[PDB]
Amino acid sequence: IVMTQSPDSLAVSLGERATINCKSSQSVLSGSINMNYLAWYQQKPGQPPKLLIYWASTRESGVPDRFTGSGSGTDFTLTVSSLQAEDVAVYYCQQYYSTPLTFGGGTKVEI
Amino acid sequence: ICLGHHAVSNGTKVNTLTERGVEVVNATETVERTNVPRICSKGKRTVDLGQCGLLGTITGPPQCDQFLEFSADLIIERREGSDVCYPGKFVNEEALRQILRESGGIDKETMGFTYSGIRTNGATSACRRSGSSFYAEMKWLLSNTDNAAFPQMTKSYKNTRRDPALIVWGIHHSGSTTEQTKLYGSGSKLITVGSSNYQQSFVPSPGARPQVNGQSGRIDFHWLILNPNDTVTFSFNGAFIAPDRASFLRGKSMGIQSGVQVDANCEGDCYHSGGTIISNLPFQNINSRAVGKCPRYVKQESLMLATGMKNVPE
Amino acid sequence: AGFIENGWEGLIDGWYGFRHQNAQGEGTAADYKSTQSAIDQITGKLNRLIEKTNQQFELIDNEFTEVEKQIGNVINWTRDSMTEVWSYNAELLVAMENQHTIDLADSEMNKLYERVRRQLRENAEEDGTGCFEIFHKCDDDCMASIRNNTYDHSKYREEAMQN
Amino acid sequence: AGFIENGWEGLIDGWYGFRHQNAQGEGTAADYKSTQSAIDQITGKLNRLIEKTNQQFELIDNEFTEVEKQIGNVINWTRDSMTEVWSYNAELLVAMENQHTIDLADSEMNKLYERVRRQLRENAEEDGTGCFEIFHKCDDDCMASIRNNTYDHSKYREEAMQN
Ligand SMILES: *[C@@H]1O[C@H](CO)[C@@H](O)[C@H](O)[C@H]1NC(C)=O
Ligand SMILES: *[C@@H]1O[C@H](CO)[C@@H](O)[C@H](O)[C@H]1NC(C)=O
Ligand SMILES: *[C@@H]1O[C@H](CO)[C@@H](O)[C@H](O)[C@H]1NC(C)=O
Ligand SMILES: *[C@@H]1O[C@H](CO)[C@@H](O)[C@H](O)[C@H]1NC(C)=O
Repeated sequence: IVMTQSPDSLAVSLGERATINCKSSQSVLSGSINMNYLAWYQQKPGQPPKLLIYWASTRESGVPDRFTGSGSGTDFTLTVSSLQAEDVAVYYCQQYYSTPLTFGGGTKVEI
Repeated sequence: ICLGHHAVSNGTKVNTLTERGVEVVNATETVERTNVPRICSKGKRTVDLGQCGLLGTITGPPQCDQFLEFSADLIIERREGSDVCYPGKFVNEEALRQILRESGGIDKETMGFTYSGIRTNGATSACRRSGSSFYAEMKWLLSNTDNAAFPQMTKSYKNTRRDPALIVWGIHHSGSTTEQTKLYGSGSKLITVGSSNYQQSFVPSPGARPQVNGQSGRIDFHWLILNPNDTVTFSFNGAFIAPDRASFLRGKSMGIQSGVQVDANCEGDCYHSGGTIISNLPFQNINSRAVGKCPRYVKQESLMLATGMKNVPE
Repeated sequence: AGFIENGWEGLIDGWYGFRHQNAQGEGTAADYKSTQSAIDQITGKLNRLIEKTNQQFELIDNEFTEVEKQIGNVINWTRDSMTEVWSYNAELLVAMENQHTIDLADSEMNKLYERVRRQLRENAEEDGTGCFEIFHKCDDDCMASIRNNTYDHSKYREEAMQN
Repeated sequence: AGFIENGWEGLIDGWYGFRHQNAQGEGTAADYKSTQSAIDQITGKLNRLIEKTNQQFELIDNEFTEVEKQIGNVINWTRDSMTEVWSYNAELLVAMENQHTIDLADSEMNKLYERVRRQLRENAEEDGTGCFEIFHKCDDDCMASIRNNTYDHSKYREEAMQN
């Protein structure tokens, strides 16, 4: 299983839509749970990559509401409604339906 | 000329206001008797709980490992499905079951309940995977190492989400007072649970019980619903089963309690213990407890709606 | 369908038909308008009846772990009363719609009968068994003209008044 | 209302009426007895239908502070089942009384039609379009006598049998 990602760093300003796309070689959905296994991580420079959302739709406690994850069988999306200086990081989509965990290629966001 | 109508040798006997059992040239079914003995529900998300119980997905016995934070528009319960590994019972059980059946699956969001001065890795021989263990999201809060005073602890969790959280916890009534002192220490333990709409409190009551699942003590599994921007406070002196992850609703589902295997071969609408009632007919005589948008129950075995005329043989 | 001795068995395509037994021979044809109207009305009644419910019901009672006995009997009694009133409504509706279907068949039948009366001023009259005694002879043309609802009576009046 | 090609649009005051097309000219009149009976029957049906109920229900569920979830869901399910049965009964009642009012209008038309044919033994006959072909000449007195149910057919038989 290979984990692709979106195009390279986006030259987006503050307070606008930010879209990151993730695509999978296989299907990471269901398993009699219908819960589409996919994690999203943001990584600040010099800080460990803290998780954003888990199973691509469950927003974590310690993250803002602006991070919205849209999921499907193969395609996945992170959308940011109003990006600011606290959201600059590099983003990874990780599959964990199958045992060889492959992270995403990294999607840096640029102000 | 001679003017007349049509008739057949073998028609159908139908019920009528004036006479009962009148002979008609053709008639149609009204009450649906044909039952599909399968939960065929294609086009809808479906989880088959199996050996797992609906409440167990909230609390996490070993049989409910697979469906701990599921998400589906059709929740299927089984009679073999058990809700607990360690023996116990949920208070206000059917209210929680009906909340779970209309949840669209559940999510688990961590409480951040750090604990100092106590041992939190509860271990029971009944709730077994690789040794003496406990539930998925429950910490059985024991003493430090042996008989010792459990410190009075106040832990507050604030539901910062925009949806009402489903808070759950447990109360351990030991098999004896000596066992209660072994696990939590001496003294009369008293636990209060405070919220804006929840003020119920209680005292654990050690005592001898029949050996259910190889254990004597029982866990009363209490629960509440937290509104958005609301905090719950657990003030426990001892004998507590603290939650780890608060449960959160997802959306709208429709939960069934069936006993047949699941497939995806029908655009089914309502389901019951006997299977699925696929029909456009207005009435059915299969099960009185079918839930969903489908034909409705009647007492008559079979109703004949007259489609043709009053035929008379030639 | 009351004054008729029996219904025809050879009438297959149409619900309401016609027989001639004239000098040309014997023929059994089928009317189209009356049976089309009757089937349209009855199929519309069925399509009104054949309709799955929109209202969504959830599980209120647990089959495996029995609920508290007082609220359990309350649920059982409410469901039993609803089942009884639904069985009542179903049998009442089935009885009265079978009655209305039989009455609609009779109404279409004697509507065709009375329109055949209206098409035949005095060239024909009833026998009481559902047959019309034609007082003129045609080579199976006026048979279809009665059937096609394109019958002219004024040209057949002069030879049927004196008989 | 079956054999009529189309209902009249110029008739306003009543429900059932008459057209003249006689030698005096063309005129439209309105019958009074049949429309009075039809409106009386339909208004009685409305009066027995348009009635606020005597039974006075009480507030069983709380809108502001939600009641206990088990008994609350029992109340919700009972109210949903009663809503479904009341909606079904309302559709049933509306459909069957609309059918009965349509059949009542058809039967009032039929009763007026048969009473007009009963008034005029052989002086007039139907054509199939809802009209009557008068076989005698009379300047609006005979026709108003037909409307007034005072028609004396005995003095018109001699000139209508030969025609
Ligand atoms: C008789 O009614 C049934 C409805 O159950 C229908 O399927 C069938 O086509 C009908 N047959 C005829 C000859 O009308
Ligand atoms: C609770 O807090 C959230 C965000 O902190 C806020 O949007 C919400 O209005 C608060 N609740 C009330 C009742 O004010
Ligand atoms: C309620 O009715 C169901 C059948 O629909 C039956 O199985 C159950 O035993 C009944 N409950 C009681 C308490 O009798
Ligand atoms: C019961 O129905 C009312 C409206 O009829 C609705 O507002 C309420 O939420 C329902 N209760 C439950 C528990 O769904």
